[PDB]
Amino acid sequence: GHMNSFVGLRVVAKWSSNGYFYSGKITRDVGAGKYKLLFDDGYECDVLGKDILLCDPIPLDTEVTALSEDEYFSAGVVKGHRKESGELYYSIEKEGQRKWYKRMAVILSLEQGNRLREQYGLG
Amino acid sequence: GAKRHRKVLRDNIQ
Repeated sequence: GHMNSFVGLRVVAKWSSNGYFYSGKITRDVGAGKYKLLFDDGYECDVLGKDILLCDPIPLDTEVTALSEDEYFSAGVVKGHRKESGELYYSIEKEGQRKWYKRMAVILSLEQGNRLREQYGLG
Repeated sequence: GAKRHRKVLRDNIQ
């Protein structure tokens, strides 16, 4: 395949207002270890390298938060994967049944994302 | 019951 150093890569990043980890594209290395992230929700914010996870397609059995487009929030566990229209999806099992959600909707609660930071963290 | 609890999503961004 092909890649570029940070800028352009889809990654998961912490929303710096002490929030969870959400999907985004690194728009630019800001400097000093900050990289700006065009979140897939269209927000654009600097995030420090330690707060970005760049090789993070969610592993199955990981616990995650899930957001419906009609803005309902829950948490559950990844139990599968899909690809549709060039976008990456996860079947989040909740209440013993699978529900499909998309990368930007499968948000890693901060204590979940921490377990990935030690491996996938840029910093 | 429950509803979006943190900042996520937006509209007209395309």
